[PDB]
Amino acid sequence: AVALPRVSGGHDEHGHLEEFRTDPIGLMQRVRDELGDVGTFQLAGKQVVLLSGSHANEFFFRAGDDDLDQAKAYPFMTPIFGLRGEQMKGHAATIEDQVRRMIADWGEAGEIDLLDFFAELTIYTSSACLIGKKFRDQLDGRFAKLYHELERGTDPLAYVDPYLPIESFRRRDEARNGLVALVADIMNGRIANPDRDMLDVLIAVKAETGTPRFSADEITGMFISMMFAGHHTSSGTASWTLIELMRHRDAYAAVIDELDELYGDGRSVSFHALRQIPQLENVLKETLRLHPPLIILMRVAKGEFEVQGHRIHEGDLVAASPAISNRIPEDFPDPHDFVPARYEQPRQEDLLNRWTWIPFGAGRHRCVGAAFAIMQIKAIFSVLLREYEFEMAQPPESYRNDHSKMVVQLAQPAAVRYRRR
Ligand code: HEM
Ligand SMILES: CC[C@@H](C(=O)Nc1ccncc1)c1ccccc1
Repeated sequence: AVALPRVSGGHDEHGHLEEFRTDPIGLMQRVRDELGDVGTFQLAGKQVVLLSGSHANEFFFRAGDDDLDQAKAYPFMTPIFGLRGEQMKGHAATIEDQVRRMIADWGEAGEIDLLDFFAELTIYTSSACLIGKKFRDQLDGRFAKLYHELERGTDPLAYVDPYLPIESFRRRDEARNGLVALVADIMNGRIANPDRDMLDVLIAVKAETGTPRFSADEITGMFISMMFAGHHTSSGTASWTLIELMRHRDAYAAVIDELDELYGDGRSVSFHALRQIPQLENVLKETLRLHPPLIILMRVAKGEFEVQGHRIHEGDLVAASPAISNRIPEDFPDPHDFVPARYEQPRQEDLLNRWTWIPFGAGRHRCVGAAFAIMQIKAIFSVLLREYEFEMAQPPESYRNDHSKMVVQLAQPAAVRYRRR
């Protein structure tokens, strides 16, 4: 019957899959450039209906699980798995502590790799806040390294089959087994050498036979799941926030002055990370607009819908793209330029473009972790920027993301040098 508009190219074995695995943003932009607000590309044996623009995005984000389901939209997660405002102050204090612990051995000056640093830091902030400080204290660099391998195991080939015999998938499975072993060791460690946390709660549950209900494997899967949403997103966002501050010294200087003035009231990071830090918040908003951690959002249609005359049927993959929508020229003047001022009271481009400023989604599925993520950035930089001065150790334009996996991560090198203030 009727065929939806299809983007050019995709003449490879799996259609546009190979291009999606190399330059997904370019592919999605070409879909919009050639077809408009509703266009398709072929992801192996699956047609993806890519929606963009306010009108189409509104349909996407206002749709409940009854119309567009996310349940089976991400097959790459199956092998991997196998927030209260009142607690926010406590989490801010926890994050401050974790950052100070991470930079405790920095000394007077040195060099760091952003991916390595923030990936490890966010493993500690996430585990400490979500599972418990007790659990985080039993973790070290090994956990972060293994967790990284899990994220690297999200090749788009998962849309063909999540268990293909490729190196990244093999490393993904090996990494998960390694995490189970680490968790099993922690459990055994508590038996021999007794504030209780989530792990203690799970260990205490008994089966209908008196035996422990949960195995190290089941517990590990729960913990992986609890930490996955916020890890790669917060890690990447922290890295890009620092990169953009260094790329734009005027913003860097403004944030520094602001931080010094604000903390002059003598209140802690747990107080200030939950309150306005204007310049930093606008730099963060702009960083998220330009470098949204999730470049594409997927759904599986559960019924028949029509968007601008185009028909969507049950079973069809439907997607929205923060990467593309966040840069629509009509909605964001000079979309490729770093302009924190676009979020100040006069313009408020994030609030005005309810359906296209979507680094945190919109509508019914709006990010429930956004408040936590924003607080975390404020807490992290409140510490880092007041303690140290940062400079780029490589050309500004050489910092870039690796888009070869569904989980976007910073490519290396991403070297930065620091010196005590
Ligand atoms: C900078 C960090 C983060 C970014 C950029 C981000 C982005 C997003 C986006 C784009 C959506 C919409 C997804 C969709 O419509 O398919 C979303 C939803 C959501 N996020 Fe995040 N997120 C971040 C951190 C977190 C954290 C820390 C948590 C965990 C506490 C989290 C939990 C969720 C949940 C549960 C939803 C769905 C809410 C619902 O369906 O009602 N996010 N996030
Ligand atoms: C579970 C991983 C999944 C996701 O929903 N992540 C997610 C992260 C933060 N907040 C909400 C969802 C995803 C989707 C596309 C690309 C990479 C990973």
